[PDB]
Amino acid sequence: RSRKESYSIYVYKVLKQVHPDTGISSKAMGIMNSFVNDIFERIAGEASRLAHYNKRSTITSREIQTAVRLLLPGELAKHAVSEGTKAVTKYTSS
Amino acid sequence: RKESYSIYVYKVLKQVHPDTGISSKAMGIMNSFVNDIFERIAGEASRLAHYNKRSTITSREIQTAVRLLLPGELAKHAVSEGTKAVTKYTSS
Amino acid sequence: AKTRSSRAGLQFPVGRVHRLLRKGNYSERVGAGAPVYLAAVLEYLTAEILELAGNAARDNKKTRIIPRHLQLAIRNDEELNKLLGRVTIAQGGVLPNIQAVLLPK
Amino acid sequence: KTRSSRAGLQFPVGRVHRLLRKGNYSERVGAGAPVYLAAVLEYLTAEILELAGNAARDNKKTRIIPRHLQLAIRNDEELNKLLGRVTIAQGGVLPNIQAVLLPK
Amino acid sequence: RKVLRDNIQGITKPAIRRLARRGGVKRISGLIYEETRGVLKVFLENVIRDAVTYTEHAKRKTVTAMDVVYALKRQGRTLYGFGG
Amino acid sequence: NIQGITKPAIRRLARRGGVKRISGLIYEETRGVLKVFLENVIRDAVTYTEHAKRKTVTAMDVVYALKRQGRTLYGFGG
Amino acid sequence: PHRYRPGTVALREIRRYQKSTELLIRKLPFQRLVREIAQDFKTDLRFQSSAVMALQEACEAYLVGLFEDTNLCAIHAKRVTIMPKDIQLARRIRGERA
Amino acid sequence: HRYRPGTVALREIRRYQKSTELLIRKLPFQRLVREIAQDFKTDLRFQSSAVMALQEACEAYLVGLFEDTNLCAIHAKRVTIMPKDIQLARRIRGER
DNA sequence: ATCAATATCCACCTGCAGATTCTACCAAAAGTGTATTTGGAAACTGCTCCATCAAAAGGCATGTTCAGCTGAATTCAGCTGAACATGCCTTTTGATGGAGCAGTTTCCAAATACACTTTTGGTAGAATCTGCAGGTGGATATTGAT
DNA sequence: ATCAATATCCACCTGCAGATTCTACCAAAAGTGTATTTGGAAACTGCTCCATCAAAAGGCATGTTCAGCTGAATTCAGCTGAACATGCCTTTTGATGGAGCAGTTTCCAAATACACTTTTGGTAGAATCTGCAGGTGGATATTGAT
Ligand SMILES: [Cl-]
Ligand SMILES: [Cl-]
Ligand SMILES: [Mn+2]
Ligand SMILES: [Mn+2]
Ligand SMILES: [Mn+2]
Ligand SMILES: [Mn+2]
Ligand SMILES: [Mn+2]
Ligand SMILES: [Mn+2]
Repeated sequence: RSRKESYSIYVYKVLKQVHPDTGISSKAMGIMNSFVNDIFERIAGEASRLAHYNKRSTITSREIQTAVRLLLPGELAKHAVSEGTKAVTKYTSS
Repeated sequence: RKESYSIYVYKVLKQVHPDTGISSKAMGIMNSFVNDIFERIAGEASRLAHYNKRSTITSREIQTAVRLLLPGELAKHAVSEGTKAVTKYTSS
Repeated sequence: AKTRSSRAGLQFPVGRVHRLLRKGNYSERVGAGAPVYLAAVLEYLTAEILELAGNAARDNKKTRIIPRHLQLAIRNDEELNKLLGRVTIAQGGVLPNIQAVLLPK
Repeated sequence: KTRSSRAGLQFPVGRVHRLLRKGNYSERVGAGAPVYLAAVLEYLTAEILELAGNAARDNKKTRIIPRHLQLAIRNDEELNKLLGRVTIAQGGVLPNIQAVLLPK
Repeated sequence: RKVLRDNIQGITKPAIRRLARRGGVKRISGLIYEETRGVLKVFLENVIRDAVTYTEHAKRKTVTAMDVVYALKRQGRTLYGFGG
Repeated sequence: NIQGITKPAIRRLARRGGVKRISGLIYEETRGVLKVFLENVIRDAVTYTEHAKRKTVTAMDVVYALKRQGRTLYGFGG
Repeated sequence: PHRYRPGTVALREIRRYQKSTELLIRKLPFQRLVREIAQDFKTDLRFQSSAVMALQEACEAYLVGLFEDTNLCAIHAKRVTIMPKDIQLARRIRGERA
Repeated sequence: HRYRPGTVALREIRRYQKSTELLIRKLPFQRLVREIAQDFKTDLRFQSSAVMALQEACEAYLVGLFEDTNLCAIHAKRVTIMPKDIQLARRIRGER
């Protein structure tokens, strides 16, 4: 039959992290999935455009970072860049 | 180097107004126009192909993209010109 | 075997984000750190929204988050409002706001 | 001989194809897609050039300057809509004064 | 099939008034309702137009929610909740 | 330094905008708005220049920034 | 008999519908309108109920926003009652059909 | 001789609407640009084309904003544009 | 209204540089011929879910009455902002040169793609569990009249 | 200033629709080996782009006078809100038939992949051609009073 993807389990993991005694409506979860996919498309799109601007054929974490700087507002961008750089540097220690 | 639609815009200009010249800045405007419309059509077509899980962009995607992006009359004439050029291209 | 998410210390799926990057035609090549970074950012934004919305849900004495709570969260936070200025949340509604001139004199 | 010639076009079919596939839009590009596209671009270019000439000298100037282009775009409804959020450099604005501001 | 006609009048005056109330409007001119019907008709026309364009590009005869979402996204009015 | 953009210039801009009569506070308000505009556009542009590992802000950086802002400008490369 | 003053019930309703989130346009008439427009664009089309709902959500959201801006336009002209002139102004500044 | 107040205004309007030239002087504007950019990145450098582009964008934006503003002044049965009008304009525009 | 006196605008003709247009030569696309994969149109059919219908009941739309207060119309003074003559100064033109970027290549370690195999996390189902919707009466709060 | 009439704020309870949890399949990461690019270090060069510096030519800051527009105040007709009786139609919830998605395969028209070959379009150069950009009489437009 049919198998569709979503960010539901991850959204629920993060939700349980921030508010252990809080549940979420399927509608609200739909809103969240739409949000994640939208931000995804924005970041990836901007990163694509920038990578294309400098004759580069590869989107590295740097392009993603600049994409975030462009798309996200002040503090949001700050903390986002923080979480990203953190995750990357932690990842490189395989 | 640098590549532009300069000579082509000039040829078309000589098609419509054979005794009319064009400023350099105006040629810049035209170049920017062709580039922008190009990116619009190609982008809308890419999204079109991604929506229906198609991994190739045919002239059909281009046509639908034109139908979306261009207002009525311009859209009609553009579609007809496009199909025309396609049939003539496949005529040889 | 370890998932790249666990290696990066993320809840969000690094592998899936990577596949979506490759299967979205943003570039012919994709760096090793790009999906990690991106997944981290998405996870963070998700976290922030879920936080503010959670608070809004506590304020209205509810255990479960509904789209209304998400709307209140977004619109009451300046930055999330700006990031979602051209976005409509279904069943969200609007912020309670009445122009002062309209009030009884 | 050239794909543009075989399509009866002035715009470069080959160049358009190359850009299309080198622009990260999709993995594969159809044979006729760049033809169609180049045709559309040539048509729009033609329209704008025509109107911008007609307007080029209702002002007695031969060379088409950005002003003439602006006049052509903004005087035509559909072109004005297509380029709704676009600024033509050195284009200026259309002569428009609100009747309320007029005396008597 | 029973012919559909003059359904813009289905959008009643009290409904428009409610939409105005949520918008924070206190007093409403009598000429407002028809104007609202017009604007709504234009908006809905554009959105549905693009949506159906997507629908028949997919060689489908059924308009899906995703067609509507893509249409709205293209119109500059992104909608969450039906994103699928 | 922002005061380099002065009353007669702003007046001329309003004239091209078809404005007949102008308040005094208008000029300061306009200086503010202009400041914000330049701040945003130049912000994005400088971001582009800095990703490109450059120290010279190009016209294309400005065009890209403008396009991103929703202010597409023809006649400078894009 | 009892009677509320003109404007009071209005503010009351403003608060009421600003507290809630339900759709304000009746469902079936809206579905009729959508099917009419769509049929005029293309014949023998069928809709997922989801699509109709999405259309209604988008529509009412749009109209509420436009009503907010319109209200601002009415307040700007030192008025309280919104008028077609106000809507036309809001639409023009927005750039919908200027 | 002395022109009745409001005529030279219409005159200027017709003139600058019929023209295409930049209305802000080059050097003050460029100075402002370099100042604003400097507090984003130290001792940057600009192409002449970049500055010119910025000026075109700025003047176009301000002219349009002044059009919508003027409309807002007309709407309130006035003729003189006010900061209030500009504010309404940008608030409807979505810039606020 | 159409008599004058400023000023303004316009339209004619005269004229070169600061730009346009038109040419003698070249790297890099663009085209051509020959194999190699493959996306997806075609076909068939399992399977949601869409269209449609029925019936009934109550939410709610519609139309009328009536008068409250809103917006439109008018008047008038005060002060805000346009017109203008005036005088200094920061603009614009423009010749420059020293240099510091930006753009170009040449190797090549490091990173990413590709291909196959193993593994499991993520999904679709069903079984299970529990906020809270939608009812209730009760004490406040607000609004209105007298 | 006080006392009804009515809308609204809550806390009560509780069964059910929607959310949560539990469990076998399996698409898709993940692991491992090997093929293929990639984007900056050294090394370099020539457009740009600055930074002074000497000048004029126009633009702006500035101060005075007043035309007239803005905004306060007052007035009143009429429109739009509030309350209600009337009854229609949108709900609600069920039950169908079947259209037409969408999962599964199955050949081939059409795309890609290098391998050479031909043409073109881009630069730096000559030999063009046109709108500024002044000067002048005449018709407009504007503002004042024979
Ligand atoms: Cl050197
Ligand atoms: Cl001149
Ligand atoms: Mn927490
Ligand atoms: Mn917490
Ligand atoms: Mn094709
Ligand atoms: Mn159930
Ligand atoms: Mn081969
Ligand atoms: Mn004459």
